[PDB]
Amino acid sequence: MIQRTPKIQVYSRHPAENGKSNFLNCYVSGFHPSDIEVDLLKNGERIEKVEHSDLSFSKDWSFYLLYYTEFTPTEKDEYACRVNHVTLSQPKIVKWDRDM
Amino acid sequence: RLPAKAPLL
Amino acid sequence: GSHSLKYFHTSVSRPGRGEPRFISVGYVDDTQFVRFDNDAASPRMVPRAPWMEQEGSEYWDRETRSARDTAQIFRVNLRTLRGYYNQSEAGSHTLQWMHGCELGPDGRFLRGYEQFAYDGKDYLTLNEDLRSWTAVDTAAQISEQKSNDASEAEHQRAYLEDTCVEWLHKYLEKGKETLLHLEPPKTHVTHHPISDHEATLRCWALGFYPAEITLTWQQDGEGHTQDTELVETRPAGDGTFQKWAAVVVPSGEEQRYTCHVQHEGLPEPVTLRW
Repeated sequence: MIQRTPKIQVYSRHPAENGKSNFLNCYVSGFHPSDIEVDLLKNGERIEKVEHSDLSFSKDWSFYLLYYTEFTPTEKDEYACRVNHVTLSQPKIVKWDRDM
Repeated sequence: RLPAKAPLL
Repeated sequence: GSHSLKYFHTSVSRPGRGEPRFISVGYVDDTQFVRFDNDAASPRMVPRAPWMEQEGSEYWDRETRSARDTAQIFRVNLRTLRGYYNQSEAGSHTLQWMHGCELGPDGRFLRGYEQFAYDGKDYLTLNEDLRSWTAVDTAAQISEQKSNDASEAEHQRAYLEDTCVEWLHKYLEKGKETLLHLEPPKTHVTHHPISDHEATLRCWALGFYPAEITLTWQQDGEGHTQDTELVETRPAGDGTFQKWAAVVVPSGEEQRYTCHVQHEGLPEPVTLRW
């Protein structure tokens, strides 16, 4: 059996500015097996209305998914993602950087 | 469209 | 330009919770247009692109029956491979199937592919001639002999060379207003000083389709730069893609650095500075 650790990118659909609606994306890719736990966090708190794309995979058979939700970025608010996979020793947190 | 019949392994 | 019709099938056995989970998705180029998920009472094939919502019940009933039959076959295949490798029923395993056809610039058949994977590794591969298979071990050689018994390579070659090509033409016509539309990237450079002596220049490419793109930083108009941070191309969520490239430059010399963007939607490469 072959397993692969997931690659994670957190970003917005559009260039973020305060007070303007947007979409917060968590892109997970390159992982195997398909079972994966992805969460989106607002100040460490789990966001409820989160949707994701249909399961697909690349030529190397590693899967990828897009988790997303609608949000409005502000100055005080921190946004991150929690990713848990069988390959990880612990859940991985990736904060959202609006410059990335 | 999908293939009509999937192969058997 | 070339176009492709691709399907991706994933089957995952569930040790103590019933039948395996089965998911199938179809792509035209970089656009997903259908999905099937067997995690329902009577699962069905549904549209995932707006231009697919014009299909009548004849199409969706047929694709639903085909997808349901594939899920049953893969459940059988998962049981067979478990016996090949003498694996316990208490363990979860994954069977993957990918196939597709590509058209040439003239719109005719260019090539086709079909591939199986078990637990994340190649298992059985349809060779480039579409007339023979490649097995990874003695277990897959049994699958190969079974495939030979059924003339499976001929049946799949007929699908890839005829059925796949005919229906890709149908999909390209139905979704022509978006599938045949190149979207150029909207580009700009951001500046992030790291210290008094250095700063980061990040070259952005936003909202482009298809996903193939090249971002390169050039110094003094001379080829390549040494230390470029490149992120994998990522979906924006609206059908278009994103990417950026960053380089650390001495403060005051930022005018020496130029970002070059190559993309099918650009008649000529785009050059930008901060």
